[PDB]
Amino acid sequence: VHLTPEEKSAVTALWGKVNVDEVGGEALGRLLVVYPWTQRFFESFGDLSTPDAVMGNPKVKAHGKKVLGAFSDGLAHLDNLKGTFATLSELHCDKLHVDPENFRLLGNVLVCVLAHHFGKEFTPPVQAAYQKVVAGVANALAHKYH
Amino acid sequence: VHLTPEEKSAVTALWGKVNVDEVGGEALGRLLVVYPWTQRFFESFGDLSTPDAVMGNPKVKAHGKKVLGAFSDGLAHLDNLKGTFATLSELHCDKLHVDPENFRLLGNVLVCVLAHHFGKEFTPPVQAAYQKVVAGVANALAHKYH
Amino acid sequence: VLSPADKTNVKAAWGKVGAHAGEYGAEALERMFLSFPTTKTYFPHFDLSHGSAQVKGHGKKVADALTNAVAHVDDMPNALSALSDLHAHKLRVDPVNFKLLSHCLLVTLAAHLPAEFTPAVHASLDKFLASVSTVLTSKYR
Amino acid sequence: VLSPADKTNVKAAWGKVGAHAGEYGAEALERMFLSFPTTKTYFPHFDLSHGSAQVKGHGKKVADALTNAVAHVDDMPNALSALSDLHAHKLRVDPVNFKLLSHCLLVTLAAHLPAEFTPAVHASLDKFLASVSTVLTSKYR
Ligand code: HEM
Ligand code: HEM
Ligand code: HEM
Ligand code: HEM
Repeated sequence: VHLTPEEKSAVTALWGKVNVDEVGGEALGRLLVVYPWTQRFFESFGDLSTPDAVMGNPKVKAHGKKVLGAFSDGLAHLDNLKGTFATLSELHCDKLHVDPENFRLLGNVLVCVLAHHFGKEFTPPVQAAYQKVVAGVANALAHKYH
Repeated sequence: VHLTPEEKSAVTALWGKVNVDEVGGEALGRLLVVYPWTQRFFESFGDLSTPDAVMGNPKVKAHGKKVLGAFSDGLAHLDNLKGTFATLSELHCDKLHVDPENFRLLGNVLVCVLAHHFGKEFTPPVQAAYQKVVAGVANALAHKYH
Repeated sequence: VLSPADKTNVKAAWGKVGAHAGEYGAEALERMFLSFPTTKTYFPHFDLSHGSAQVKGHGKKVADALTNAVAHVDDMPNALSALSDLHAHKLRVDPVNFKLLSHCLLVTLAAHLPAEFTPAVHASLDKFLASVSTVLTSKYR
Repeated sequence: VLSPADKTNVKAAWGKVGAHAGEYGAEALERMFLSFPTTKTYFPHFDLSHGSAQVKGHGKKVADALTNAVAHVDDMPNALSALSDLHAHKLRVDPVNFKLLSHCLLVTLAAHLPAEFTPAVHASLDKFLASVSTVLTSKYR
């Protein structure tokens, strides 16, 4: 993606303060709570019956950490998101059968979580830079769908 | 856009049977009838009071010919849509203030019009090819928005 | 909101479909799988080859449900109750996908109803499909 | 459908917004204009710069409408009737845009109500803004 130097530094600066383990668990848990139909991909994860059940589920936290860790990797290759995510794109299509609209919902939940976590530091311009990044990432992951 | 050689020939072959002025007036009139909020840009056009009034309005028909003629010329540049539509993208954003969602609505209405005009000749694979083209044109027109 | 005029338009157009409803249902699905390949993510268990019995059978079930809704256009929520629960609790299809199938059903009807597919009927069918979609996703959360 | 717990959650969160509702409405608009530039096409007549009084004035109007919606959460269609007419027949904002503002309002709430923005509350607020959006676009066609 196309980020001005100011958008790149905003993104990078905030991400240095993110505990991926923690944010990953929160983001994935909130996705499953707010858009419960997304639970269709996690039948084997245990109890997802209540928000409390979802949020303290260890398989949720574990997966959340995997997903954001992979997401962090793309932050390092902002100029070549498609090439960075090609293998994972094919995996999610061919093996996992995940509708790419789910990538878009996660992108939005992530933004909400950064705002919740960082408060006032997550300014309108910072959000705008993150919105371009999450859209980029979602697009990179849906790229190899067929 | 990335169309296979097969897809390009399918698009070109049907297009050769199109009466541009006629389909243009039809597609624009149907947009204004099916999604009436799109009439917001056309208050200077006169009577848009009923489906009949819209479909019969000479200003609607004239604007439809202008829009589809541009579309038509773009079909010659399938490989460089962004370049072909750059100036029009700017115009639509900066002067006309047209939300690009309107381009997507018109693209779906155009596919329905072709289907209605061609019947059985508008097969599932020919539709797929046209879907790629209308999405490509919408994207090219939304490209310079800021 | 479907106006009375909308309901009249739908009933007329659907009536014309008549006996071809299941064949049209199948064609709309094939048109969706080809135009919007991401919708295939919900059918990994199906033979999606052209004319497969699975698609033909599913096409018929979709058509019958639409017939049911046209029949009970004044009380869709009750009419599609069961289908609403199934989609919300088991299938869990993202709401976006309903818009893609609706578009492909409109294209199919257009391709088969030259006389009946006027601007006003097109508007009415679009609204009807949007209403059905809204009822089917109403119990999601 | 807003369950009794949804209604409770919404009234509690909005309760805490309190006096800042106008400030948060302006902030949400600002977030929207920066994050989704196409939304600026509806305000060619505004100064969209940071701190613009026009955005602040509009933010207050939006937030007040939301306050009225929370107050009448059981009778939203009637409470928002004049606003539904306005948007459908004059402003004619494409329905897609409502999802973008709703998201920015959620981000604004998150950034200002750390304690109150729990996952359960986040879910109730998303449902509530979707219901407000449905009401506002109900008379479009
Ligand atoms: C930022 C977007 C995402 C990224 C970078 C991402 C990345 C990953 C990675 C790295 C894996 C592990 C593959 C392995 O080692 O087996 C994975 C698996 C998986 N992902 Fe994605 N993911 C994303 C979004 C999503 C979303 C939104 C969903 C569905 C709601 C999803 C569903 C799954 C599932 C079901 C698995 C397999 C878990 C298991 O093995 O049971 N992912 N993803
Ligand atoms: C395929 C998509 C479209 C193409 C290729 C297109 C093309 C054009 C062209 C060639 C012009 C004339 C520019 C000039 O004056 O030099 C124009 C003007 C305009 N277009 Fe678009 N257009 C498209 C879609 C739309 C849509 C969907 C709307 C609104 C619903 C719209 C609204 C307008 C308006 C209001 C004008 C100015 C008309 C005037 O001043 O008479 N266009 N467009
Ligand atoms: C107009 C909208 C729709 C209608 C009326 C509809 C109706 C139906 C019906 C009648 C069934 C069979 C129920 C049964 O056998 O008990 C069904 C199942 C199903 N539908 Fe929906 N549907 C619609 C939209 C969608 C969309 C958009 C998708 C995904 C893109 C979808 C995916 C499914 C799936 C995967 C099944 C189960 C198929 C099987 O395993 O047999 N549906 N639907
Ligand atoms: C929760 C969603 C929304 C609410 C509660 C809302 C509420 C309002 C209110 C209270 C007004 C002022 C009416 C008056 O002048 O009496 C208004 C006007 C307006 N709204 Fe909406 N609105 C919403 C969403 C949107 C969106 C998403 C857009 C476009 C992106 C939009 C565009 C406008 C415009 C252009 C005006 C006229 C502004 C002016 O010229 O003063 N609205 N809205």
